[PDB]
Amino acid sequence: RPRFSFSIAAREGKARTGTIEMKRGVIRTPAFMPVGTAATVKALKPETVRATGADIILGNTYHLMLRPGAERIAKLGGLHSFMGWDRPILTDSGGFQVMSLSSLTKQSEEGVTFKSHDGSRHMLSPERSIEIQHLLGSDIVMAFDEVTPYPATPSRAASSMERSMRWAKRSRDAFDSRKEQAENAALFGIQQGSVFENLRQQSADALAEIGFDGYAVGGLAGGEGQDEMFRVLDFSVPMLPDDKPHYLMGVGKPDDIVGAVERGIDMFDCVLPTRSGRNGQAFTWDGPINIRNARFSEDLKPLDSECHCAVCQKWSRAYIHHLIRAGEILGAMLMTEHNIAFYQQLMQKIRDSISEGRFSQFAQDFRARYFA
Amino acid sequence: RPRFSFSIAAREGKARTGTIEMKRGVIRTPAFMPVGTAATVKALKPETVRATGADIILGNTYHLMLRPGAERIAKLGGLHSFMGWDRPILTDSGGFQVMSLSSLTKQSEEGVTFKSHDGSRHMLSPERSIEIQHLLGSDIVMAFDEVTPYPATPSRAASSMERSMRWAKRSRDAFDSRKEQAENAALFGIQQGSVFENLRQQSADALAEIGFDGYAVGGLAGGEGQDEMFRVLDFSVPMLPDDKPHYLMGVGKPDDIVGAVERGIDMFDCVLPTRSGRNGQAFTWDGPINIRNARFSEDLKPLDSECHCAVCQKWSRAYIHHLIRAGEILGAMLMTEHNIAFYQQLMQKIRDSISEGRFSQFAQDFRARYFA
Ligand SMILES: [Zn+2]
Ligand SMILES: [Zn+2]
Repeated sequence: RPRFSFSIAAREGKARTGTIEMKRGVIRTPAFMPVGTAATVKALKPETVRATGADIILGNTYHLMLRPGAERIAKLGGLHSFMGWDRPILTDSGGFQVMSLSSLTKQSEEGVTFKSHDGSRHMLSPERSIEIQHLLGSDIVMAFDEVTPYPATPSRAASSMERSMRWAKRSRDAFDSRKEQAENAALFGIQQGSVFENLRQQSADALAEIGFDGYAVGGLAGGEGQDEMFRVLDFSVPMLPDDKPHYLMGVGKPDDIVGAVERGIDMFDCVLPTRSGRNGQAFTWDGPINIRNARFSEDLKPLDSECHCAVCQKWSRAYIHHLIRAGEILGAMLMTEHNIAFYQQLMQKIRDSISEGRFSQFAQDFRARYFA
Repeated sequence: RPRFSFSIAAREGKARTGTIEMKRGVIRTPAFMPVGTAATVKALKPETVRATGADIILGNTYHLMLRPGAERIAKLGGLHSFMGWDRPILTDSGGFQVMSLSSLTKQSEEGVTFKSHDGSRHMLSPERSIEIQHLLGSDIVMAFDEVTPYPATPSRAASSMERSMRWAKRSRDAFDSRKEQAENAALFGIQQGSVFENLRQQSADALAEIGFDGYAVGGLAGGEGQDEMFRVLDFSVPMLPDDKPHYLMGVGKPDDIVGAVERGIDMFDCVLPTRSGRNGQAFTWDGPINIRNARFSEDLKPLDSECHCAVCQKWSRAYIHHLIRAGEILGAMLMTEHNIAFYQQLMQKIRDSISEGRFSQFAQDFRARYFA
């Protein structure tokens, strides 16, 4: 396999299905990436993550740089070796969690300094973020950008997008200057601009001029609501280069994924299925359920009637109800495995339906049942 | 397979190795039984418990009767079906945890009434305990006894042992009157008498007159220290019928197990490897380690150099150190799997060494290294 190659096998409207080939493996798109925080997908061995159908996982740079430390992970042989996942890993830049979780935050054109949420002092910059992602041994490296809050005024969205594009060029140059990283990993840029079409366009043009292996739509899933998110995707995704993957960062709920694929998105991540699995929320084709509800206490059916996962093969709603109510670790294990398996089955249905030219019908059928 | 048959294949001094055959499976002795509290061996799927080598698990009646409830479990098809473990299960009587965890405790010759640790009111008696164990679908049912605290005066140890023997007869009669239980499960009696040889003898004689499928040594591992425990086993175990299994309740540390087998014990349980696994304590042939210690932060070796478990095949001390320090669920999963696998490897070495007439040498070699 090559360092990076994205092939599109089939299309339907704006939707695409295909493959990303990388040295560590093939990624089927559209793809869902389970989130590994601190070098673990919560409550799952890597073999179980793979058994659910995942081709790639996401690792959080911020958490890793705090515990166990990026230099330490590099000394120990890299993130893949450390956690026992040998397939591709996409790392985020660390910037988002600096803003959402850290304490200091002195921001500047150079980057950000901050206090860990033991109050030790740390720094991130385009250069240091790219370096940390190298030390982790990331396969897909995210450019370091500045968070644009929602809502944002046009002036502030513009200023922040402009800074992010300067940081995208610095990220590109840092990545390219490190021969081992340039030859073995891929680099994605992040489109900014809040909800403003003109700023989204300027951002896409700047990122395409620099040139990346893939393009994320940043700044969404931050409070805006689905209608607004879809409205922004409607004009934003077509601005990105068609022949590279489009990654919607932090999305999301099953219905958000379906609509985003309808709008040209190829890659997804979110904590939702893992975090909400822990935590009683289980996804089903008839919509989510909360397994803690008393109505499930004697329900012998599996979490979902059709799901092919090992949890649905082997245990009842009644048992999982009991485990989650009792605070048992096995409850978190089982809920997380089922929810990430459900997400992968959703992605497989999306891929097959695009391949077969019946994705619009699938989306309609999916929604009719999920919201019945 | 029969309802119950204990065969002794080989002996060395007081030590024995053999098999218990029951309808749901064969148990190799000496046996270690991982403890399932509330219908789960903490942080492990039943398939993983089996992969470590366990032939039988213990279920805690007290916890089960509170959550999810014994009648509910029976409605749902029994404990085996509910939790997904199809091999034998030994249930305790519930009495111990009434004393250690519950709030009310009004004790009488009839039994005990108590408040749950939501303050709902419950009762246990020989008859109700046997009934609850039936409703759970237990394969090995423990007679309901009275807890003798350590230390105990001779008068109080005698009074309590005498009550326990009256309750042993009531347990026997309750079990025998329920045809389905009598035909499919086994019943063990519990020897009492604190540290007093004469009381231990009276207790053994009373239990043998009633007649049980197996005999537990109760009332130890309660604060007495290893020398005293071994001193009591020295005279107590030979009092029990030789041709039935001898079960030392609540023991214990690897060295306690080796010495107890030297003294004629065939069956063991304890929370130690699971609870202490969570929790940073890992067993090794060179003695226990605490994986949280900073000295392990960059240690690429497995938990134990010889252990054949999947954790030692796949992950380093450094990774598990990180997970436990970070409070990650996967840390509990990995530590628990390794510790229960270590216990099963200990039992296998004990069985093979007795079978080969070299158990005394094994015990000496084991101690020399474990305490080096
Ligand atoms: Zn499932
Ligand atoms: Zn091991």
